Amino acid sequence: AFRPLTLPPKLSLSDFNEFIQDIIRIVGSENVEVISVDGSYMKPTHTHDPHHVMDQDYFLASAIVAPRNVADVQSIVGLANKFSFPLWPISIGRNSGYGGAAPRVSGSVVLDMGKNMNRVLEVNVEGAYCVVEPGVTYHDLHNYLEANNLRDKLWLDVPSLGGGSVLGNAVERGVGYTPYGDHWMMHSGMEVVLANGELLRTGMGALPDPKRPETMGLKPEDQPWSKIAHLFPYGFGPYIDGLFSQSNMGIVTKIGIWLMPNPGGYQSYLITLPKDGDLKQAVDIIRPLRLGMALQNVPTIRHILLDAAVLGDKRSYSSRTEPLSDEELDKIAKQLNLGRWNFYGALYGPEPIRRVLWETIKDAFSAIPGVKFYFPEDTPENSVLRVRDKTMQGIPTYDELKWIDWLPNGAHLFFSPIAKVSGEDAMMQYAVTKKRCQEAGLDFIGTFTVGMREMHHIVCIVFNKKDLIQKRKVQWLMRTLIDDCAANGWGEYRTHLAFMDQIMETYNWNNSSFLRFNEVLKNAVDPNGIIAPGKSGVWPSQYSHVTWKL
Amino acid sequence: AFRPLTLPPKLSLSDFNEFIQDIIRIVGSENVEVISVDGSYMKPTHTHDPHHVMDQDYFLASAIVAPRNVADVQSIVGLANKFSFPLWPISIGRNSGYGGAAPRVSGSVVLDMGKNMNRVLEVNVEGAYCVVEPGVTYHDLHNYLEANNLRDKLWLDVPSLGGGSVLGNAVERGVGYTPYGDHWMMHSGMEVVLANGELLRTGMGALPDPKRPETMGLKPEDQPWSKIAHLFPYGFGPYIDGLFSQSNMGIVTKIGIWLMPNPGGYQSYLITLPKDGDLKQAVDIIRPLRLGMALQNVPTIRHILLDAAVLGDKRSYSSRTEPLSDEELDKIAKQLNLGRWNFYGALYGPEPIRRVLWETIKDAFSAIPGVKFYFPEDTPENSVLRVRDKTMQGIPTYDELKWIDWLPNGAHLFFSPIAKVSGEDAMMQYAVTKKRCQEAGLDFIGTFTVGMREMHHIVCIVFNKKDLIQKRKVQWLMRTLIDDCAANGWGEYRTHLAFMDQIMETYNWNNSSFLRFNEVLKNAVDPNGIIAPGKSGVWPSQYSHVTWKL
Amino acid sequence: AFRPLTLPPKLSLSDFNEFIQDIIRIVGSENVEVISVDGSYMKPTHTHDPHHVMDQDYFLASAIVAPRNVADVQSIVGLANKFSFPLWPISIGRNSGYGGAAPRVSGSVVLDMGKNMNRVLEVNVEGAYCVVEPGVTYHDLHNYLEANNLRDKLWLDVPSLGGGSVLGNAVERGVGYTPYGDHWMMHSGMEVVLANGELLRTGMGALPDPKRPETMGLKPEDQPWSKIAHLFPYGFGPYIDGLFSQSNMGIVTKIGIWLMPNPGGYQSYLITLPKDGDLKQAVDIIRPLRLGMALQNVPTIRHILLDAAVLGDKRSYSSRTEPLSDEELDKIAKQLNLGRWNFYGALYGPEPIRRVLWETIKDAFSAIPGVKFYFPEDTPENSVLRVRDKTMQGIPTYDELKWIDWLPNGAHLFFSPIAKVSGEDAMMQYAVTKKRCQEAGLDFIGTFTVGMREMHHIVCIVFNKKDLIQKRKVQWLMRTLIDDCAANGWGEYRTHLAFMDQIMETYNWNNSSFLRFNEVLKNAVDPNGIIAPGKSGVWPSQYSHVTWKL
Ligand SMILES: *Cc1cc2c(cc1C)nc1c(=O)[nH]c(=O)nc-1n2C[C@H](O)[C@H](O)[C@H](O)COP(=O)(O)OP(=O)(O)OC[C@H]1O[C@@H](n2cnc3c(N)ncnc32)[C@H](O)[C@@H]1O
Ligand SMILES: *Cc1cc2c(cc1C)nc1c(=O)[nH]c(=O)nc-1n2C[C@H](O)[C@H](O)[C@H](O)COP(=O)(O)OP(=O)(O)OC[C@H]1O[C@@H](n2cnc3c(N)ncnc32)[C@H](O)[C@@H]1O
Ligand SMILES: *Cc1cc2c(cc1C)nc1c(=O)[nH]c(=O)nc-1n2C[C@H](O)[C@H](O)[C@H](O)COP(=O)(O)OP(=O)(O)OC[C@H]1O[C@@H](n2cnc3c(N)ncnc32)[C@H](O)[C@@H]1O
Repeated sequence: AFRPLTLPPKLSLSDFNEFIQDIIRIVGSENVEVISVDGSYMKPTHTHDPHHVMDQDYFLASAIVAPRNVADVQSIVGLANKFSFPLWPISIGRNSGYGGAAPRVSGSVVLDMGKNMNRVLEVNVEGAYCVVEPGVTYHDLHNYLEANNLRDKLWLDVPSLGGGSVLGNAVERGVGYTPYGDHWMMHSGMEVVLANGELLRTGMGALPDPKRPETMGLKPEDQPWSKIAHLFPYGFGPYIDGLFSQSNMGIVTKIGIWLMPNPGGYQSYLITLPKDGDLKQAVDIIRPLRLGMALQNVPTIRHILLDAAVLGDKRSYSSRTEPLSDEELDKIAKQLNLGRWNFYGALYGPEPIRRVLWETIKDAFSAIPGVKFYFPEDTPENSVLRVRDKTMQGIPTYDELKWIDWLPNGAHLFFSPIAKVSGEDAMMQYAVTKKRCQEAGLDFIGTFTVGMREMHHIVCIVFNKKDLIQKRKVQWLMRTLIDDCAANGWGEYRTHLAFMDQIMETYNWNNSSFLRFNEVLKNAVDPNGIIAPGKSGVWPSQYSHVTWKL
Repeated sequence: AFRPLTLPPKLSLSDFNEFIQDIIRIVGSENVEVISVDGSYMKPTHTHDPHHVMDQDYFLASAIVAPRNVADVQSIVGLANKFSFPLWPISIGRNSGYGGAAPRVSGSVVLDMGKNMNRVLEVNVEGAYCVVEPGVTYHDLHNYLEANNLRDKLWLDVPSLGGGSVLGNAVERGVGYTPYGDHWMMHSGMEVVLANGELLRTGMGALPDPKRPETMGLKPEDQPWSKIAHLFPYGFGPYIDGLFSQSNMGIVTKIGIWLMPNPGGYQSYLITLPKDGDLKQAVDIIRPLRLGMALQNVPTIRHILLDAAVLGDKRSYSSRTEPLSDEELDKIAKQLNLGRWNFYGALYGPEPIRRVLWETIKDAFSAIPGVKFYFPEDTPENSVLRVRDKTMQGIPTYDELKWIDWLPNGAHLFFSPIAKVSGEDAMMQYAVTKKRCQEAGLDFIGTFTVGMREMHHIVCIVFNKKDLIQKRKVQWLMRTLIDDCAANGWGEYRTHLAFMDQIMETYNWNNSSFLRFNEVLKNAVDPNGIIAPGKSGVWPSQYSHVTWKL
Repeated sequence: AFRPLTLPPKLSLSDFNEFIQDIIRIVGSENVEVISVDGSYMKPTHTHDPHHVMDQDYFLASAIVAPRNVADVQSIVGLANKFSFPLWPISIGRNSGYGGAAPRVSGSVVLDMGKNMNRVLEVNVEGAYCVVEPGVTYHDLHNYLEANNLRDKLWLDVPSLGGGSVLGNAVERGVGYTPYGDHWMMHSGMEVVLANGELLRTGMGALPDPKRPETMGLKPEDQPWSKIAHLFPYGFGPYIDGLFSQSNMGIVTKIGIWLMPNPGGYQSYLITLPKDGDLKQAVDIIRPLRLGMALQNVPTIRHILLDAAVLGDKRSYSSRTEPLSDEELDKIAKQLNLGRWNFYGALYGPEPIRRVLWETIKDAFSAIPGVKFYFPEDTPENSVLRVRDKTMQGIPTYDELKWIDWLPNGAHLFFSPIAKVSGEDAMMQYAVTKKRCQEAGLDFIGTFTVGMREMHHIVCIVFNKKDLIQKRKVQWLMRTLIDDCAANGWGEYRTHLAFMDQIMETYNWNNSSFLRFNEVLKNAVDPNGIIAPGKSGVWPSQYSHVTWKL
C-alpha cells in the first residue's frame, strides 16, 4: 500500500513503497496494513496511543507488520537495514497508560509479534517453568494449563488485568501479586533477534542441546533448548539478559517464565485502614513483615478512590466535576465498608504455617485504631477482595478495567515513582503527588505495590481523552510530578512514550553517565538505528536530540 | 511541475521533479511555482532581478516555494539536504538595487517566507517592542498599531519606502531615519532554522519560558518566549546574533524589533545649502552635532538631483541625454527652492528641549552663506520635506519610488561605501564617485545618511534596463567605483548579487583572513552547502570559486 | 621549569617540559612562571581564583605565560596546537566574583596578555574613539588622556572599580554608568588571534589601509587600520564580532572603544527611597523615564547594605553573625541618611537641557512618600554619591572595593540574573533572591543597573573564604538561585567558572539547540580544543561532558 499518513525520517515515498511491497512478498498482504481508531482493551489498536495525552495521532505508525515466524523478523530487519526504516516491536500492544502500542518515532512500522507468534511452547512440570512467545497472553496461558489439568500442579503470576503479554510484560519489568510477582526476575533463557538480524539466546540458552537424529536440520529458531536453559539464568560470562528489559537492543521471540508450584494452601485477606494518615503507620508495620517473610506475595495498599472507581464511575458517587473532598472520601469509604487506605495480601502454604503468619500479621495491624479484617467470604458479591483473590492465586480477570471509567472518556496514564517501605517516605511521596493532583483538578487515585525493600507507587491519573484543556493539565501534571519527585530523591520505574526523555534526564548522576554509556551500546549493536529509536530515551546517533527529544 | 529554465548545479531533471513533487505534498501546489516578468515594487517579482544589470535571467530561480509555517521550512530544508538543492530565502523580495528577490546561484528555489509567515506576533507596550515574522511589512506594522490605537504610545522606524520587510530589512543591516534608525541594533531575540534544520532562538530567546498548563504540547516554533527575550539581546555566552545579518547561516523566522515610545513632541526641518561645495562645511558642522546629540535621528544630506527626481523624471527638466551641467544643477535647485545639497532632520521631545537643540542647530548652520531653514508648512504641497516629515516620525509612504523614474526604464543599483563624518573625507568620496559617473555618462545622484561617527553614502545609480550599452557602463561604473573607493580606504556596507565577490575581495586584510574564517563557519553549520551559497561572497566547499565567482 | 602542581588533561610531564622550554625560547624566562597566594585587587593573582568558593586550588594554572607582542601569541598558539595544551587568556585578571584569572580547566597555561601588551594605541578626537590593548586598564586610559589634556575633549565610561581592562571588560559584556555604559555596544574593530593562529580584524578592520611608503613591510599586527575601522562596526557580510564576547573563539589583541565627548555640563544626584518596598513604585517610575531618555546613563538602584558596607564592615554596624533584621536595616539607613533603596543618576548637557530633565525626574519621584534629593555637595565627605559622581563622569576610583570587606575574609561572588524594568518583576526577583540569602545565612546585598528595557540585578554575595561551612552554603545558595530564577523566567548575564555549565544548561530551549550550535562553531575553528575549553559551557569535542561538567 501506497501513501501513509506520516513517514519515518529521511525516507522517501518511493523507498517506503518498495519496502512495503518487499515486506508483502514475505508475510503476505494478510499480515501487513498501511495507515493512509482507539479500539478497546479487549481489542487493542496497534497504530497509535489509545490513552492519548498528546494529539491522538502524535505517536502514529506508518504501517502495522506482523511476522509469521522467527524467520519473518530476520528478513524484516534485513529490510529495515536496507532502507533505514524504524521498527517498533510489540507483543500484544496492551501497554496503555504507557503508550499502548504506539511507536516513539512517528512513521515507524509497528511489528506485531503477537498475532502470529502465539504459542505456549513448553510447560515443564519438574523444572516448574514455561517457554512462551510474544503472543501468549496471560489468559491464554491460564487456559493452556486448564486444558491439560496442570492447574493443580502449577500456578501463574498475573498483573491486575489478564490480557497482557507474559513476555511483553516481563521485558517491561512488570509487576504481579503472588510470591512470583517480580516478573522480570522469574525469567530464564530468552531468544533475541538483534539489530543486525542474528538470533541469540541468553544464559543457558547459549548451550547447544546436543545432536540427535530427531532434531537434525531444524532452523535455529525451532531447535530445542539444552536441559538447564530455563532453570539457571546466568549461563557463563557476561549476563546480558537485562540489556533487553526496557530497551532498544533487540526483538524478543521466546522467553522462559518460572512457574510457582501449587503451594498446598491459600487464603486472601483484606485489612482496612480507616484514616487517610494511617498509611504512615500501616507502612511502618509492613517494613519488618515483608523483610521477614510473613508477607509472601506483593501485597498492595490501595487508595479509596482506586477501589471506589472499580465499583463505579465518579458520576455514581458525585455530580461534582472538581476533585472530591476529604469528607466525601470518608463517606464513600464508609459506603463500601472500606477504609481510606486498604491493604490486600494472601497467605500461601500448609494450614499450620498459614495459621502462624496470619496471627502475626493480624496482631501487627491491630495497632491501628479501627482496622477491620475481611476474607473474600465476608465481602459483597462485587467486592475488590473477591477480584483480587482470583488475582493473588494466578487467575487472570478483567474486573479492574472499570476504574479507567472514572471520568467520561477515561484514559489512564501512570506516574510510577518508587518509594521507601517506610511511613514517612510514603506520606512525603503521597503529599507531593496529592498536591499536584489537586492543582491540576484531578482526583488522586493510586496503589503502592510492596516489593521487598521498595514500593512501586502507581499514581493512577484518569482523564478525559476528548478534553484539550484537561490533556494539557495532565501533561503539566506529569512533568511537574517528574521534577518534584526527582527533587525528593525518587525516580519513576516505567513510563509513557512522551515522558521517557524527561525521566531519562532525571537519571543524570555524574553528567548523565548512565545514558551516555547506553548510547554507546546502542550505536554499536544497531549501526543503522533501526530498532525502536527512543525507548527509555536512548537515541541512536542518527536521531538528533534537538529534533527528537520530548 | 516538470522542466525548469535553469537547474541548480549537479542536479538532474529526475531529482528536481522528485523534490518539487515532495515539496508539493508538504506546502500544496498553491504554494509552489516552477519557472519553465519584472513586476513592480508594489507587486514584486520573486524569480529574478527586477532591476537587472546582468541579463535579466542571469540570476534566475528554478522555482518559487512558500512555506505555510515554521514546520514547512524544517521539512523543506530536510528535502534540500536529501537532494543538495540550494535555497535562497526571502521575506518580501523588495531588495531591488541589491538583487531584488533573485538568488545568487541560478537554479535555486527562492523560499518566499513572506507570503504565509505574515503575522505581527506581539506588540508589547511596557517593554516597548514587537515580534514580527518575515511577512510583516512596514506598512502592515504601521496599520497593526493604528488598528489597536497604539500609535499614541509607540512609533516605528521606517526606510525611505514602506513596503520592505521589518525582518528582512533588519537582517540586511538596513537604515531608517528616527532615533531608532539603525535597524539591526534595535533587535532582540531571533528565531532561526539552521542548515541542519534545527530551530534556535538567540540571546534571551534560549531561556525557556517556564512550564504552565496553557502552553503544554506546543510545537517549538509556537511556544511563548521568556519575559527578557526581547528586552536584553545578549543572553549568556557567545552572542551569535550577528552571524545572521548579511549571511548564509540560517533561515530567520521571527525577530523582536525595539519600538520608540511617543516622545511627546516632534518637528521636521529642512536646511538648504546653496553651493555644491558647501557639503564640506556642512559635514564639519554635523560632526560635533551628531556626536553631541543635538542631532537625534539619522538626518540625511541629499544631492539636488535626488530631490529633483523625486518631483519629476529628467525629461521634465531637460531633453539632454548626457549628464546635466553644473549650471543646470544650480538652475534646477533654484526652481524647487532647494540648494545644491539639502540637509533633512527632525527634533524629538518636549518643547523646552526641542527649542534649545533647534536654536543650537540653526546657529551652527548659519555659518554657511545663503542657507535657508524650512519646516513642512513652509514648502509646496509636493515637497520632499512633507514626505520625509512622515518618514522621520515612523509613517511609511511610497512617494520616493519616483526618482527610480529618472530615465526611461529606470532601474536603481546602489553603490554604498561608508565615509567619515568629515567634510574633507566626504568631498573626496564624492569627488571620486562623481568622476566615474560622468565617465560612464550618468548623472550623479545620492544621499549621505549620517550615523553617529560614520556616513553611509548611497550613490543612486539610475539606468535604463532595456539598454545593453548602458547596462555595460554601470557594470563598468560599479566595479571601477569598488576599486577606487577601496584604494581610498572606504568599503561598501551592502550590495548587489553581482558585486558581492568583488566587495568581499575588498575586505582582504591579512590575506583575506576575514573571508577564510567565514568559510570555516559556513562549511561547519552547512555540510551540504544548501542555504544560499554566495551571499556576501561566502561559498561553501562544493561551489568551486573558479566556477562561481563574479 | 620542571614539575607543576596540576597538569592539563592527557599531557605527560615530558611533553609539558618540552613545551614550557619552547615557550621560554620565545618569551624569555622573565615572561614565564610555573606553579610547583591570593594577592589583592591592586596586585592580582593570575594562577587561581582569589575569591574562591571551591577549594582555592580547584581552578589552578599549571603555568603563567605572557607574550611580548602579537607574534608571541601566534607562536604560543602554534605550540599549544602541537602539544594540545589548553590556553586561558586574560587581560588583567581582575574578574573576581567571576573566577578572577583562573582557567576553567585546571592545568592550562594562563595567558597574561596585559603584562606586555599594554599600549593605548590611538586616541582619535574627531572620530571620538580609542584603540586599546589588553593591558590598558581604565586608570591608565584615564591617565593617558590627562597626560595629553584630552579630558576637556573626551570622557570615558568606567565600571565601579578602575583597575579593570577596557578590553577584557568589553569582551565580557560588562557595564558602566555614563551614556556609554554598555561597554560591548561601544566597540568597533577588534583584532583576533584564532585557534589556528591567524590574525583577523573584524568589521571595517578587514578593509586594508592602502599602501603608502611609510607602512611597507610591517607585520600584520602592526599595520595601521583603514579610516572607517573604528567608526562603523558592521563592515560587510556576517557580523562575527559577537562570537568573541563571553566565548572561546579566539584571543583578542586590540579593540576600539568609542568615547563620549565632553557634554558641556554635568551633575550627579541621589534620590533616596525610604521603604524597602518602595523599589516597586521606584522601578515603575523609572520605566518611562529610561525609555524616554530623561534617564541618560545607567542609573543604579542600590540596596542599603550595599551602601553601608562601602562605608564600613559589618562588625562596625553589628556584632551579630546571622543576617541583620528589617528594623536594623532601617536603623543603619537612618544612620547614613540613606533610605532602604537608593537611586543614583546623573544629568548630562547644556544647563537649559539639564534643568528640564531634572525637574521632570524630581517630579516623578516625588510620588514616593519621604523621598529626598541630594547632590554631591549635600552629602558627607565619605559618601557614596561623591564616589559615584566620579564614577558617572568617567573617572575611575577604588573606594567601592570596601564592601567586599563586609565579613572577615570577604570574597564576593556575583549572582546576576536580568529583570524587567517593572516594579512587580523586580520585587519578585528580589523576593526570591532575598529568601535564598536568609536560608543560607547571608545578608542580601545588591544593585540593579538600569538598562534601557532591562535591569541587571547584581546580587552581591560576600562570604568568608576561610570558612568551609560557609563556602558550601554559597555553592548551595548559587545553584539554588540559578534554579529558582530559571523557574521564574530569568537567566544570568555572566558568571563564575563553577556556575557556567549550570547557567548554560538554563539556556536550553528546544533541547539545548543554542549550546549545540555553539559546539559546532567551536569544534570548527578549534580542531584541537586549545583555546579555553569550558568558557560559558562550550566544550570542544575532546573534553567529555561526563568528565568536565560542573
Ligand atoms: C491500564 C493498565 C495497565 C496495567 C495494569 C493495570 C491497568 C488498568 N496493571 C499492571 C500491573 O499490575 N503490572 C504491570 O506490570 N503492568 C500493568 N499494566 C501495564 C500493561 O497494561 C500491562 O503491564 C501489560 O501486560 C503490558 O502490555 P503488553 O504486555 O500487553 O503489551 P506490549 O505493548 O506488548 O508491551 C511490550 C513493550 O515491551 C517491548 N516489547 C514487547 N514485546 C517485545 C518483544 N517480543 N521483543 C522486543 N521488545 C518487546 C516494547 O518496548 C513494547 O512497547
Ligand atoms: C529601491 C530602494 C531600496 C531601498 C531604499 C530606497 C529605495 C528607492 N531605501 C532603503 C533605506 O532607506 N534603508 C534600507 O535599509 N534599505 C533601503 N532600500 C533597500 C530595500 O529595498 C529595503 O531596504 C527593503 O526593506 C529591503 O528588502 P525586503 O526587506 O523587502 O526584502 P528581501 O529581499 O526580503 O531581503 C532580505 C534579504 O535578507 C535575507 N533574508 C531576508 N529575510 C530572511 C529570513 N527570514 N531568513 C533568512 N534570511 C533572510 C536574504 O539575504 C535576503 O535576500
Ligand atoms: C570585585 C568587583 C568586581 C566588579 C565590580 C565591583 C567589584 C567590587 N563592579 C563591576 C561593574 O560595575 N561592572 C562589571 O562589569 N564588572 C564589575 N566587576 C567585575 C570585574 O572585577 C570587573 O568587571 C573587571 O573589569 C573584570 O575583569 P578584567 O577585565 O580586569 O579581567 P579579566 O580576568 O581579564 O577577565 C576577562 C575574562 O574574559 C575572557 N577574556 C578576557 N580577556 C580576553 C582576551 N583578550 N581574549 C579572550 N578572552 C578574554 C576570559 O574569560 C577571562 O577570564
